[PDB]
Amino acid sequence: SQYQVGPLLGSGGFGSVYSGIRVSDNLPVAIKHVEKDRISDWGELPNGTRVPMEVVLLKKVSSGFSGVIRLLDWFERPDSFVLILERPEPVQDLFDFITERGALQEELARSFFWQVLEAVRHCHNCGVLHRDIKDENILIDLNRGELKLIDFGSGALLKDTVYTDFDGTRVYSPPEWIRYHRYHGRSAAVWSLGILLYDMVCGDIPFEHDEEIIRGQVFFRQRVSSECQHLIRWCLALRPSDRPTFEEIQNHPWMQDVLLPQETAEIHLH
Ligand SMILES: COc1ccc2c(c1CN1CCNCC1)O/C(=C\c1c[nH]c3cccnc13)C2=O
Repeated sequence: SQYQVGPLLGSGGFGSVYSGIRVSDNLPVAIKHVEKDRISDWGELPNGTRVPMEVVLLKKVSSGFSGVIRLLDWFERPDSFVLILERPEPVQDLFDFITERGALQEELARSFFWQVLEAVRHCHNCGVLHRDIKDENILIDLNRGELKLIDFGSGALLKDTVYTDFDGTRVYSPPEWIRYHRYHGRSAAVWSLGILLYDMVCGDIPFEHDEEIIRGQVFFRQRVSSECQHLIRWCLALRPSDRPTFEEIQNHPWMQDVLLPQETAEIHLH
């Protein structure tokens, strides 16, 4: 009764997400219902309370401002958890944005990719690994030109040792996962970021099948500058240790002179 429930925004086997309004101040929110039977990965609060890892991860990153969706509150029900999340308005996810506009001008792709990089750096700094970076999980605040990372439902605490579990998106998953069901956090993130950048500048992902992912041969179907092509192929290095660090990505020549978010909005969104 504390929130006015609006239309369904999306759903899966994990659960369902509704547009909503906080009654007290009319704040736009998203109301995410997570089925207890579909969680798999349980976390624990400091106070000791088994919650979805998603709640743990969001609290670790929901602190000050960033390009990460804020968790405003959460509730437990007999068979589910309910998460109350920030909702920008107007908003569009990157998948829909690219679907409508096609391949993005590199100046726009640079701005978006830079903001995603800053958001992911914030997560890793907070000890959080997202594990499902992709266009569908990136919201665009259309008025402000600001991007926000969503859905930490496949995430994990960041660690320096190998991960053997994965339930993110396969076509964004690295060849070492496909081949050996093993990956390390940062290098796997960088791979998905390579897929994402290709998606931005070409208007579709580079690989569809397992065999393409493990071959790692990148074909460009759109005109893309040599510098951008280089960064993409670097992020998509077959050997994980050959991939760039976040610092190397942001220091790449293609990444220089990024637009401010409001400039990005004024030029590309308005
Ligand atoms: C299958 O649909 C899902 C799954 C997980 C999440 C989710 C949605 C709904 N749509 C999100 C964009 N891509 C299409 C699906 O939304 C989330 C968080 C949100 C926080 N504020 C928002 C505002 C507008 C939409 N979503 C959110 C999620 O974790």
